[PDB]
Amino acid sequence: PMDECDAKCQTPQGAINSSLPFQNVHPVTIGECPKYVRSAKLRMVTGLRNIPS
Amino acid sequence: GLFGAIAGFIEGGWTGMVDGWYGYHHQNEQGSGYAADQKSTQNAINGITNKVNSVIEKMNTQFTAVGKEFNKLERRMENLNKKVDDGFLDIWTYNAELLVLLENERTLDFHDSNVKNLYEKVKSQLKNNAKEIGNGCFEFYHKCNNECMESVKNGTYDYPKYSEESKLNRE
Amino acid sequence: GLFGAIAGFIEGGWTGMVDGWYGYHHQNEQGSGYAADQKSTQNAINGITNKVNSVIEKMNTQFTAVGKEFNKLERRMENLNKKVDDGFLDIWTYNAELLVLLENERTLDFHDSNVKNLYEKVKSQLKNNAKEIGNGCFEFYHKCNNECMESVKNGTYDYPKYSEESKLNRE
Amino acid sequence: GLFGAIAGFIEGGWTGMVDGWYGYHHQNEQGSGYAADQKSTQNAINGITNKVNSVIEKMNTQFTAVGKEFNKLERRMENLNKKVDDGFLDIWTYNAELLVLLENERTLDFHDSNVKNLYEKVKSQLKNNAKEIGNGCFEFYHKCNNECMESVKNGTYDYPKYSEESKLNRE
Amino acid sequence: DTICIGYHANNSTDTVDTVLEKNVTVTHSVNLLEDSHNGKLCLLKGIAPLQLGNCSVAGWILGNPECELLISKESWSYIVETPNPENGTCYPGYFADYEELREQLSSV
Ligand SMILES: *[C@@H]1O[C@H](CO)[C@@H](O)[C@H](O)[C@H]1NC(C)=O
Ligand SMILES: *[C@@H]1O[C@H](CO)[C@@H](O)[C@H](O)[C@H]1NC(C)=O
Ligand SMILES: *[C@@H]1O[C@H](CO)[C@@H](O)[C@H](O)[C@H]1NC(C)=O
Repeated sequence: PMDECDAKCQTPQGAINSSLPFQNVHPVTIGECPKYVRSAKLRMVTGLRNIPS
Repeated sequence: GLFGAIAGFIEGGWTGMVDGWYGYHHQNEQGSGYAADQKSTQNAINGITNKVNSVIEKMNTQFTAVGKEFNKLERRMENLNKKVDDGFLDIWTYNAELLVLLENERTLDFHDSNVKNLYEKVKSQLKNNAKEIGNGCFEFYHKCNNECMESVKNGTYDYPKYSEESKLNRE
Repeated sequence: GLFGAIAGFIEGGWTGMVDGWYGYHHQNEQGSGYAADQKSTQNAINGITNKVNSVIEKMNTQFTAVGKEFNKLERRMENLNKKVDDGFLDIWTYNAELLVLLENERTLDFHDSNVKNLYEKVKSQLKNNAKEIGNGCFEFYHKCNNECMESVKNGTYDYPKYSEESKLNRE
Repeated sequence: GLFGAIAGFIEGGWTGMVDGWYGYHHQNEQGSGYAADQKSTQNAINGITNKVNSVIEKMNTQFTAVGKEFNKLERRMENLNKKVDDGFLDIWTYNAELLVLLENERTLDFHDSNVKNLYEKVKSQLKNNAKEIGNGCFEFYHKCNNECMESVKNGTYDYPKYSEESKLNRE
Repeated sequence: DTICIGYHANNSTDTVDTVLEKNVTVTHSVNLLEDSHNGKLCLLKGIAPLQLGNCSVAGWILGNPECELLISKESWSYIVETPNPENGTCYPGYFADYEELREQLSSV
């Protein structure tokens, strides 16, 4: 459906509101979009190994 | 990691330290507690922040690209169009996942070295005025009050000043 | 590597050690021989196995793809089809070779650190009850029987227990 | 880097050393000056040269490739041709920049370790005949003439030979 | 009296993968992959899409009688077509270079 919203990226499944480098929503897009990958997750560590003691 | 500090010489981290990543814990007659090493922590943060942003910022925006219609006698071109999309997807997926794995391993070694280097900084300051014990701790052979603890943390410990006391306490 | 153990402080490896990658050699009045450090070796194996499998498992299967026929008036499309195949081949060849070279270098540093860390573990256990000599060896200043050798290898060496004997033997 | 030698234990480099990358500075009664460690420097050079050449040599030559003309009813094919070129450009730009950044970081760690290892080599030679001071220097407890300085640099220092003198000078 | 060196720990379950280990809990992490969308068709930088409803591009551009609502639609940011449009070439025939026309109108 169309609605009263705005985005910089639109896929056939709905609009994307994000600044991340990759997406796994859909390969066909219009606008300024994250790059499509088949990855389930791309999580990078910034902190420490979380082992307390 | 390859330096051996994280869950190595240090048994584990401190849930009681909340002002940074790397730091110190102390105990003396005037009190005890945790405090972060702000210089070490901030440098670690800046390095990592630049690394994360490099991975993201060096990526170009995906510009509008949609599939294309082909008629029933254009199957060879439809299949070429698909081949191009599948090839690019395979390249970017492989690279994105492998890059993240390689960088996550390096980040953990980065942190492992930074805490180990902090440990060595103190060992070099204290010399014979303290002994190494497990869990990354230095047990002093002389009374070390709050002014002393700040001096050791700041890299300004006046080693010979405490040498007579430690020689006697060492037996 | 960058830690300096392989053909560094250790002159070279042991062809007489067959039960692992990292380990110990000992000699005392009750005998001599080689034995692997199973904990160190197995952790090294698991790390490497995961690395090799990651490189392979993250790769997708090459799915059927064949060339396409074009007629004599379709040379522009034939050349586009070829360009796509050559471009993908060039990308994957460059990445495959460079990835392997980068990872082989890291694997050798991984191993160089693991043996160096084993060396330091013992140095920290023995303290003043043994001296460092070349080839990665610790020469004891006290009699160290088979029970002692197992204790040192296991990280349970009772340092002060042997301190009177070593003080006398050290002159 | 992660070893902590460059602008770490060493305050900064020597503009007075011109025959290599890594080296020594000395002072004794017979003179003073700088000299490079040719073995350490040449190995560092060979490693880096191979790394740079690997990045360049593993790249294939860009072979003739030009754009293609399309007529006004071939826009779908023109857009496919463009998509292929933009995709390849994006892949190679991302990889080229990221590879260089990752390798520049590793090169600096390579160098940081090499100078630190040189420092440790001397520490192991001198043992109790010299003390560690800041800026990566060893202050001798015995007279060390030019023959001694060459012996230390070459890894042939006869430690016990100077032990009586240093025991007395150490008080 | 003692001074100890250590590092921070918390209650985080953020988990990352590495090349040597497959499930590493960390104190802080960054998500580089976006997996959500809002389920809606939005304006792009203030400009609404052209909704063709039940009309195909051929139906629209030819003036199919049932596509009258698309006559006044002078401008748009993108074109949205239903998966199986029903109102196209109401009088049957071949539409020459249709795919090519769609490719060119999509840029208008
Ligand atoms: C950690 O504890 C704080 C309260 O001190 C809470 O707000 C936060 O959500 C908790 N985080 C996790 C991951 O449980
Ligand atoms: C890692 O955790 C996921 C759940 O997030 C689980 O499915 C997977 O089996 C775990 N794996 C390994 C290989 O340790
Ligand atoms: C589009 O199709 C639906 C389902 O058959 C119908 O209810 C609707 O009236 C049709 N459209 C228009 C735009 O009149």
